[PDB]
Amino acid sequence: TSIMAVTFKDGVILGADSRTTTGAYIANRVTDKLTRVHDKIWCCRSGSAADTQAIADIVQYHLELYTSQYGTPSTETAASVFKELCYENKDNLTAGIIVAGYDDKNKGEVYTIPLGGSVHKLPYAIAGSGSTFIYGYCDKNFRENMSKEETVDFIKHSLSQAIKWDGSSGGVIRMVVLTAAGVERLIFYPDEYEQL
Amino acid sequence: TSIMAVTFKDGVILGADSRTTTGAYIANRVTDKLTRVHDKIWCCRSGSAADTQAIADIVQYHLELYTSQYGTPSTETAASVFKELCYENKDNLTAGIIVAGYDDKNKGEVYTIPLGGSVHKLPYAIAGSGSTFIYGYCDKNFRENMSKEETVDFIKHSLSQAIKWDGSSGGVIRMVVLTAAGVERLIFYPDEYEQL
Amino acid sequence: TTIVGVKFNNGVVIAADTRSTQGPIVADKNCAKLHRISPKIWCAGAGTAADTEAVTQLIGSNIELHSLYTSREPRVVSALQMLKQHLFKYQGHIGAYLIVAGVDPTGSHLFSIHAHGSTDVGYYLSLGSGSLAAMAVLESHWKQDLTKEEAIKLASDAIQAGIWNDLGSGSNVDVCVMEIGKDAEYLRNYLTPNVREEKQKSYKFPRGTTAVLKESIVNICD
Amino acid sequence: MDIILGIRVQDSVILASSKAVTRGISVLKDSDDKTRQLSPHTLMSFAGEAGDTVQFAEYIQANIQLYSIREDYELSPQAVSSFVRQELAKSIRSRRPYQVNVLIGGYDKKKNKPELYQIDYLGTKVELPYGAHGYSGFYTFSLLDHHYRPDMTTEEGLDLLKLCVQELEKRMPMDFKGVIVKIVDKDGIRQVDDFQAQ
Amino acid sequence: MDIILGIRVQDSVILASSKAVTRGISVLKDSDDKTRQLSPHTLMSFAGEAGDTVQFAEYIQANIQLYSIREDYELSPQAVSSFVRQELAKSIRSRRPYQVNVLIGGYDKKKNKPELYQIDYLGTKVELPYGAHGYSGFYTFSLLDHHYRPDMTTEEGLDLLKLCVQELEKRMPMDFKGVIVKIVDKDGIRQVDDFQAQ
Amino acid sequence: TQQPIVTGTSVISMKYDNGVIIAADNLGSYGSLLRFNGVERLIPVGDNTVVGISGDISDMQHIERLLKDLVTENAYDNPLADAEEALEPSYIFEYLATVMYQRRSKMNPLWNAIIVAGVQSNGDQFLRYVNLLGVTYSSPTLATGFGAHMANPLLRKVVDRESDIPKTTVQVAEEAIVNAMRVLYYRDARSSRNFSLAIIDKNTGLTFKKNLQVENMKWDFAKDIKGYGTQKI
Amino acid sequence: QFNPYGDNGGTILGIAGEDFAVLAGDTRNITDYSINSRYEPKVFDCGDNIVMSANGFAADGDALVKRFKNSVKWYHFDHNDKKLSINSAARNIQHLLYGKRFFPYYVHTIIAGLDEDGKGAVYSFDPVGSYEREQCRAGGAAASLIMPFLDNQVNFKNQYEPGTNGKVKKPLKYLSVEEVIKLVRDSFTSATERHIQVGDGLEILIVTKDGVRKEFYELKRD
Amino acid sequence: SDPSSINGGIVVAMTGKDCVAIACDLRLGSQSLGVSNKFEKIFHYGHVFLGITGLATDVTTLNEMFRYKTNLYKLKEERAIEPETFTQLVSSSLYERRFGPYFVGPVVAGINSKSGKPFIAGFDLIGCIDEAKDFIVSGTASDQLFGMCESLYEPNLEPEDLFETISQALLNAADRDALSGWGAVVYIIKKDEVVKRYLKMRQD
Amino acid sequence: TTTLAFRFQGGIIVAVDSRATAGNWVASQTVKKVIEINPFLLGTMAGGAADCQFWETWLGSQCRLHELREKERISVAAASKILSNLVYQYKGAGLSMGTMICGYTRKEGPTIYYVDSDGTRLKGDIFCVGSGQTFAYGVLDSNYKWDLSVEDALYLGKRSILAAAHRDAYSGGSVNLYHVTEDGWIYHGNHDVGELFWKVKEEEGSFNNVIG
Amino acid sequence: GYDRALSIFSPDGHIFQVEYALEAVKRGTCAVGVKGKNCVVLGCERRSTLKLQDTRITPSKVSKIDSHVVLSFSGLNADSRILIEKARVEAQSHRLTLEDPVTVEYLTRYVAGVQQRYTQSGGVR
Ligand SMILES: *[C@@](O)([C@H](Cc1ccccc1)NC(C)=O)[C@@]1(C)CO1
Repeated sequence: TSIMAVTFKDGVILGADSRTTTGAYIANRVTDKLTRVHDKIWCCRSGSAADTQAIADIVQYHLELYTSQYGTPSTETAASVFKELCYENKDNLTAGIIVAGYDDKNKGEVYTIPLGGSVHKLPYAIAGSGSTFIYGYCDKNFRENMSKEETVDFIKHSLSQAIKWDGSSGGVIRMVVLTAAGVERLIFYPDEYEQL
Repeated sequence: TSIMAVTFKDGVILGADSRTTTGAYIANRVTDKLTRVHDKIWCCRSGSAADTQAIADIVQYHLELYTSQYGTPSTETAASVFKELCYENKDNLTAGIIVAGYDDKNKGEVYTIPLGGSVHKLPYAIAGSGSTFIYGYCDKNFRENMSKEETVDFIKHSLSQAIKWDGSSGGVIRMVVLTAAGVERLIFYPDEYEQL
Repeated sequence: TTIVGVKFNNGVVIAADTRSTQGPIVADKNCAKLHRISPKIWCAGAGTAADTEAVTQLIGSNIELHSLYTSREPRVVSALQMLKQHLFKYQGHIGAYLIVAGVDPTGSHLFSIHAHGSTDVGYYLSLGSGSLAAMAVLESHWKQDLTKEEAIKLASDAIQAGIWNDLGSGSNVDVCVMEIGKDAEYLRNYLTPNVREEKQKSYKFPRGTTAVLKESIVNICD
Repeated sequence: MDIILGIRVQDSVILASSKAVTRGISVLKDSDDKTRQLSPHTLMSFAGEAGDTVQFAEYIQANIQLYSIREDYELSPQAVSSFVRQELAKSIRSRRPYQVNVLIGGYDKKKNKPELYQIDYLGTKVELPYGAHGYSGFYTFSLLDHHYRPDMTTEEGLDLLKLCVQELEKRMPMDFKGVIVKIVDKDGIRQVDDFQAQ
Repeated sequence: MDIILGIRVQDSVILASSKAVTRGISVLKDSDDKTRQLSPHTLMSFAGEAGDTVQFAEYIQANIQLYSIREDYELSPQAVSSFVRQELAKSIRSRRPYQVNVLIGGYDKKKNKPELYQIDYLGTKVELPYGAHGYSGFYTFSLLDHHYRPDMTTEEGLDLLKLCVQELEKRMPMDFKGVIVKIVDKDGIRQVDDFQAQ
Repeated sequence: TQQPIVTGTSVISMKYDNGVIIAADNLGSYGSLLRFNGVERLIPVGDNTVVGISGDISDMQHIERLLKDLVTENAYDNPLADAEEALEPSYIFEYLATVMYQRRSKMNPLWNAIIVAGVQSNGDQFLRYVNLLGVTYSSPTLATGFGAHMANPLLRKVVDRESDIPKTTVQVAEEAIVNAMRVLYYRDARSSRNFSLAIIDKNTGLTFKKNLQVENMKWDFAKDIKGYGTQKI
Repeated sequence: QFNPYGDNGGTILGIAGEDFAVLAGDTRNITDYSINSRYEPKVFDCGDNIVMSANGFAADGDALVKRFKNSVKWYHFDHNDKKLSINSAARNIQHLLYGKRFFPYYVHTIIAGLDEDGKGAVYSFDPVGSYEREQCRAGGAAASLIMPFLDNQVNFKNQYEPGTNGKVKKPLKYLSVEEVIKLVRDSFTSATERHIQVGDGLEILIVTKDGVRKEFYELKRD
Repeated sequence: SDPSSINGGIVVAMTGKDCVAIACDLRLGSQSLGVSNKFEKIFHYGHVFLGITGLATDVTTLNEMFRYKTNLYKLKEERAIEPETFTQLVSSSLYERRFGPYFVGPVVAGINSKSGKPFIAGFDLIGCIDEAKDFIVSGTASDQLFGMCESLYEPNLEPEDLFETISQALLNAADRDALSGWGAVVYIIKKDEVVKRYLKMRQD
Repeated sequence: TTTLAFRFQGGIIVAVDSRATAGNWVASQTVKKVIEINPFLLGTMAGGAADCQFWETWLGSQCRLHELREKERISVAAASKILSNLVYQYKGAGLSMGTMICGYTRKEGPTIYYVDSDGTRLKGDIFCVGSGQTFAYGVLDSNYKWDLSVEDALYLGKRSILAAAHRDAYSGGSVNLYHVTEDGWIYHGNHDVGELFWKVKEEEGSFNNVIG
Repeated sequence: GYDRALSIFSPDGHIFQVEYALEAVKRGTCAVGVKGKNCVVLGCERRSTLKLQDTRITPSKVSKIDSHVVLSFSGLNADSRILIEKARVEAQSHRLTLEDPVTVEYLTRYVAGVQQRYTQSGGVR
């Protein structure tokens, strides 16, 4: 698994690979790890597929109930709901979730939630088994307030290296762009990112 | 541990950190992991300190006996002696050794020897616990036939990132340059590489 | 156990505490942890006390035989190489953690050896249970180009940090100074900051307190 | 384990139970009666876990006596054995099971026929002409398979158990300190006080 | 474990050893002689591991008899017991140790005094007025500490062992099928055939 | 029963003549990986107390939330919330000490080692330790994890007993803390160069210092060290 | 797996006189080989002329003392300010300890004071509840070192009158408050010499009909 | 499980004014069961005395080994073994079995025949020399003995006074140990004579 | 720990030792091992000291509550079963106790009940519980008669403890004697084993092997 | 759920529900008991409102609590069975724990105790 989310000038872009494995066998090579919990709040999922799906469904339920009563929730609010479930049920859950959303006031925000269930607000975050191989690359190449063109290139080059070295990662690079204009889906195939 | 050896235009440069740990305590912060086995043949050491020291001492013995009878050994010959000890005693050894040497005919050569005891001839090789974090950076930044200035910068930037993320790595960056001119010792302090 | 080694401008100095323990109970309150490999090469032991004593005397015996065979003064690198290869062969089963230091025709040297056979070289080193307390002082007060008297003070302060802070260490401080052109001076009980205070009562029993059943004279003479 | 033997003859049921109570290294008692009277014509012998063995026996005794007062009627040996089986069957899947093996020795007054039932701690009931729990059967069954007849008198049944005990006293390593022998027939339950040298 | 008892009186050493051999679930023999004659005036009883117990005893027997032929002389009970102890001491640190506990019962012809030695499988020798191996001592020692005198006759010693066996036959859970009793004095080694009802 | 995932290393502290000094580095370790660098491990409660936590970061954030709720709860129906009935360092510690011991008694502990530093209303210095076991103790110097082994020996050289407290000034006490942080960066593999430092004084109040770095490091002697025994070059 | 228990070391001592009672204990708190505190109170005055100390796991020790002090407080509320007698306190602590029989307080608690006759009383407790009134009791790390010494010096065990051939024992002439303090101080200095978890300082709480008095003495800091 | 806690027993040594003392209990046991009240743990080879605790089979073996070695020593050297030299002989003999050790706690006591110096020494199971000027303790009641000796002992005690010190240290330590007791014996070593005294104690 | 209680003509003799041990460490030599349930009933203590001390004192509370309820003296059978049923509720939890409950009622006469932590309840004439129980049985079985006098029966219980205290490493300290009559128990002093051994050795002739 | 206070005090100091429960006893068939020197005899009358009963199977007025204790009653026949059942259980529970059958005084104390409990519990009559 290789997942990341990067804040930029116009908002935030979430990136992920499409490989889910049972041992050394790839059960799904076209997995969508970028899950929507609210209109302009998304999440990246790593660890247990069953756990991360169950958490995201409960969060989506909580944010839907929040919207009916109090209106559009903030990215911090969504990250808090994710944290509450991950921290309180830490003994039974194996989930590494990146929470990223767009706000009109707060722009783009990224919150990472590791295994223990802590919250960390960051300019960008990398998670999953494949993220270990790109800690050096991402730290040297990340800049604040990048353009949409540059941020896509940053995530594309980072995940391509993550896929190259990690056996658990692979398939296609999926991207979700969160800006004021709306939500944009992006996909990049092996024939493109492997030769970068 | 963060060790690497890179071949270039004029020869080969070996690089290492200076941290050896017993758990979470740094027993030595000024360790020399770049060990000489012959005049222009050196090795990088990772894993068990007691094992790698014992192997290198036996290799230095074998290559000294080789030189007395047959003259200056090749880098491939030195890598073969390292492998013979590592492969045949694989159950009792924990050693990750990078072998790099200079020849007048073969120029610069790098041979990596992982835990199992196999030999792999590479343009450059990274090993140790800290190497995992720089697989992405090294693959994207490495070029063939770089100058001395470029290769020193490549190793300096790579090991700085390796030290930054890995707790087992740290201290000073040690470098040994192997060319036709001779053997050159280089050292880089925390005040320099941390702010790269 | 707290053992240290400090390099100075014209030699090397080693120091140790004098507490030997069997678990939480102190067996010896004044034991010698500074051992002698050869006249000018001294060793400080930590870990298994029987292992450190025997490995010093074995290599020390072989060093003496080597010195007489080669007609040369013993070298620190020789004692180091023989100790590490012996400890490596037994794969750490011989629990000997040593700081070996000395002077020879090639100069002054300071090394530390672990039970598995790994060796480290530095200007200041510490091993044992009070190693972290000693290293803390060493990392704070050490400077390059120390004088003889400064090295004694630094090493002794590092050992004291082991005495006061570490439970595995206590009692006295033993120091051994090794200078390039002079004889090595072994200073047994260099500092005694842990003198037992006088007892509140004398427990001398009046003669005839213990009941005796039978009394006889033992024959020594054959 | 203790010796628990049972035999059903023509007109009675005979139960033989060992007198020894062994705890660790010492024999604490050599006159222990490992049986309880559930009703005037029904007797149950027991062996197993140190505490469970008597607690279960007295629990069943209390329940049967509660029924005897409520209905002013004595339950048939079959009805009693089925009640004991269900209690052991419920126990086997509880938090802490009763590790008790039982033999039901009763005389049906309505049928005018003796009946012997064998139930283990799991709740395995079986109607048998002769029964034993634990290692007791390993020594005795071959003697019972050989000599037993359905038309045997009470005196003949006592002679066969004597031969069964003699085999146990010879081949089995444990000293069970002899046995208490009780007869269950139409007249009720009586104890054979002369089995030590019969 | 098997019953191994020893007592040294005024003029003789008396050894009492159990007759039972138990393997798993059955008593295979009730007349086993758990003793070997090492020399005319020295006897050794034994108990422990199934195979080791006899193999060790016959090995010691062969060595003492070899010495007796070579020197035309009988070794003192002390010299024999020291030899046995060293063999068990060598065995305890070997690949597979002899799990055998022994009692040396001998009469020194030179000293004209009986001697009893107790050595376990580890190689722990001790000269005793009375000795036992395994659990045997737990039941017997209190009776021996109470009644024993150094000037006791052979008849008095047999009465005390009878009391010791009666306590074993009452409190100990295992049936050891009685004991074989042997006397070691100045005239040699004899067996008391009448101990079943002495 | 649990295990620590994201961890914080040593928290070291000492008391001087007019108050207390507490410090902790800004690292959030993920096993051997030095993952997070923007982690504040010193939590100021009011203007008279600073709480330093080491160990599990998710549990630290829970404690951080509990301390914010305590401030809110104390201000409820309390007109003297910023005066006489303000939260004392002794009240804050005892609450946490009760929670820490209750959690270990339920076999579900908060995987932390906590030092509560502050100055009482009467001017007295407060410095007490509490961990995942619920063990509580006070000392002139207090340190968690690697600090207990390395920083304590150095800090006890300045203040060995209770009589040394009024003899130690702010400048000398802070110098000892900064030096201890340097030593911890030398020998602790799970340490960071960037750290925070807090001073609670009975006269000048609470002084919180952020983004402090370890300076004046000795590394020059490394160039002279080559090989592991016999190697000369 | 998480271990709910720990060892904080230390040693406590309680000796009952004719009309007085003392409860001493070292002020050293430890973890493994490190010193947590050189001065951490362990013997507490709980009111009603009763002193208490629970040595072992400090968290369990603090909880038990805290819960007993609260039990004394409620004893005044429920029973019209009646003084809790030393035997009543002892039985109360048993139920406090046995209440956690299957998850015990890992402590050796000792209480000292005066009975309803004005005589000195010391009660020693098992971690799970078992208690007995004793003449003198040492509890904790160095308990096995102090107790044999107390049998010899307080109870005069193995001591006989000189010249009686061990037929007449040394008479039980009981000690004054000055003599007991001497034995307490000598017990702890001997404990500091031979046990690594004992030292730093000694605090003795003396209980008489007047009240509770406190005395402090320095111990070796190694 | 622990080979040094199967048999039980204790040995204590002390120095005095121109004299040394060595003492032991007489108990031999098998766990809870008491076996013998005559198992002496002090042995002598010439003027050098040796007390051995731990596993009783090794106690007997080492006694026979050191008698074997001191007899050969005396034939070759034409003189009796010395306390300082015998201490080294014990140390080297124990370390010879480093990875298969004798489960013992040896104690050397004696006076040098040439210098007149009182000498005592202690060893672990693998042969570490514990050379203390005051006292050496060993056995199942080592903690009890350490507490007794640290309190009762004072330097330069006369042979008659040292006897009282060592006897009370042994007896009160043995009474606090289940595996020690069943009689006791004390040796008073001097340059010219050695006095052996059996002590009256509890028999439980 | 050695505890015995036998049934005879003059009532019941209860004899116990007083040693407490944790491993090889002797914790105490003067520990009470007989719980005085009430002026009429007694209970021995073996195994876990806290389990025996707590529940047998709790038994005294239940016996007192019975006598207030029924206005009649509680029988030994009823008293023993209170503890037995309670222990059985805790079966498997980890309680460690082996006790004899002794009393002399008009309805039963002299009565001994053996109750242990496993839940075993046995009525009998002779019982010994503890690590030195086997040594006590030897002296007891060989000298026991029903027609024993109070003086001789007190000595036999005292002698049985001495034999066990001598041989068993865990048994020792002192001997506590009790004589139970219908009107209640009578305490017969504390007898130090250290002093008792030499006294018995000389007067009886026993313990020949021990030198004194 | 239902805990309505049915048995309560009145201004004059009577519990009417207990008072009217005695009126149900006054309606029930007469039951008499006399004790001699060595025996006790219980006698009860039978109703004559409807006469076509099967005397074999019809529940008798005198019920055995144990082998030695008997119980006769006056009032509601349905309410008595509850008291008889609980007394029979208590009789067996007493034999189980005390190892001795109940005394008549104890069995009476239990039955009267059950009756008293129903006079001050919510939701019961
Ligand atoms: C015996 O069984 C003891 C001690 C004890 C003291 C008080 C009441 C009952 C028992 N119990 C334990 C736990 O072992 C002996 C002395 C053998 O230990």
